[PDB]
Amino acid sequence: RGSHMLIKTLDSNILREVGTLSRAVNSINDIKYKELKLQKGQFTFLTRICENPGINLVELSNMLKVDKATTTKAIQKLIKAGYVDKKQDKFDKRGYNLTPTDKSLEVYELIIEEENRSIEICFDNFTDEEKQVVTKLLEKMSKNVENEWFKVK
Amino acid sequence: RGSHMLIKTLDSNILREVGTLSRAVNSINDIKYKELKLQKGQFTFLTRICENPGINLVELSNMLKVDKATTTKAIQKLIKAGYVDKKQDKFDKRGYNLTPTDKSLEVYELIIEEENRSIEICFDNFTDEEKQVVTKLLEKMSKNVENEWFKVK
Repeated sequence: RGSHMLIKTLDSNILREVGTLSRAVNSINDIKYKELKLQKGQFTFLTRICENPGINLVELSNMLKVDKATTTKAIQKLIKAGYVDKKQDKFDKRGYNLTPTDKSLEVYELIIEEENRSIEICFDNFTDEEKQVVTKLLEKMSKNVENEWFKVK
Repeated sequence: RGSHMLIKTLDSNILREVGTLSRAVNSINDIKYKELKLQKGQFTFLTRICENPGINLVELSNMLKVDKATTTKAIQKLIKAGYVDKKQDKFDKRGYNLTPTDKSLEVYELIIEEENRSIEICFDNFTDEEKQVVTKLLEKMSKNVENEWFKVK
């Protein structure tokens, strides 16, 4: 702490704000999901598996915009914790299909409840028009960075 | 892959979009910063240290909206890689002040260049008015989730 000033060399604050928002939501999700052992992004992988049963690790990486190594490590942990089953694919011998276990089906509703609670917090004091606007413009930002990720990966 | 439908139980797509955008930018930053050994958020901690020399681990955690354990692990790695020096604080015996090393001062400009390049990608095809709007509304979202993080942490 001291006397501060704006950073003149950074063209925009937009990614700092996106990092702040993202670290904050994940730090808070780390509190809620510690007891369930779903902290550090685990709940993210789980929801996608529940929403798309049979998805494979490659598809799951592409959906989440991370590399396969990240996905592999997270899937191993979720299997060990009994949230996911993997089965070798019938047609590609080194693919796996991911499926949710009976356990994770109860948690799924819990997770979605939590997401809607975080969503409500994000939108505190938003008008409906602001909601729509920011929703749409984030989509546009998202698609730009998606495109780049497919080129660069 | 198959035939899909919208998830009716999720009040909004906004945090999915924020996760997509954030994972994508970090996955891309993991490519650019692999050679410098600044992947997995390391470059984030480093920039804050360069921008605020003398900052301590507690302040740095609060600025980045993560818990102190995360910060400690990242700082240890950055010291080991020679990007940061830590010194015990004169007045709180178990605080440390973080400072950038000579090495990291060259990288800092590189990192900021990269951030401006990512920013440009995010804003591809944006009008000036859209830029301002999304910038402002993300700030508002950010502040809501900040508040909650201070309550819950």
